Amino acid sequence: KWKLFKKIGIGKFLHSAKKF
Repeated sequence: KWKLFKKIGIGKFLHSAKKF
């Protein structure tokens, strides 16, 4: 019920922020 599936990348955005 939000911009999750339309932007699941946000969840993986912190997995990418963990690489930097």
